[PDB]
Amino acid sequence: DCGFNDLSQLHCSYESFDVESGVYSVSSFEAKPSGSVVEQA
Amino acid sequence: QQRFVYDAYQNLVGYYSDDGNYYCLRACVSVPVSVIYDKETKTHATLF
Amino acid sequence: DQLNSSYFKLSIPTNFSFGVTQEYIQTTIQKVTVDCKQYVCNGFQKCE
Amino acid sequence: GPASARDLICAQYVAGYKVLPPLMDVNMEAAYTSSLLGSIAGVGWTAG
Repeated sequence: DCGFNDLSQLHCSYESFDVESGVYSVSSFEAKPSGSVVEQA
Repeated sequence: QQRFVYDAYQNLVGYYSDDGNYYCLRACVSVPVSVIYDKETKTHATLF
Repeated sequence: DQLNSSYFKLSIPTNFSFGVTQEYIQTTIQKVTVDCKQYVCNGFQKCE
Repeated sequence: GPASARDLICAQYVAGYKVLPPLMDVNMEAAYTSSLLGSIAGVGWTAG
């Protein structure tokens, strides 16, 4: 399952359960909007 | 008076309040994640 | 000038100087890793 | 905030791409050059 931890993301990216070494993976923990400053007219 | 301030990239980098207080606007940071993995161990180390 | 004789003209320096030649060779380049989730999404819920 | 307008380092984080560090640290690289300078003085005495 890709949506669990970075180790799970690494398996999904390579597409192989037996992932090779080399430090390759999905990057950038999505900084989710802590709040929302909707300030329109 | 313009209120909306933009950089050379033209991304919105400033907002002016009605009272005139000005807040810098910076896009949310990446917080990057990488995986250090050894096949023989079958274990991984989270990298930022 | 070449001589039409057994003897040959030789041009040889009577003075010497030392000079430094500076050369740059690039052995490395900046290494960049790019991911779609921060680059293309970073929110929107449906976009994810 | 950005040290300069269109700061490259700040731009990398906003986009989410990350620049990886060089394989060898500057201090270790300085040691390699220092050892080479010592070798230069006596290396050219004989073939091999």
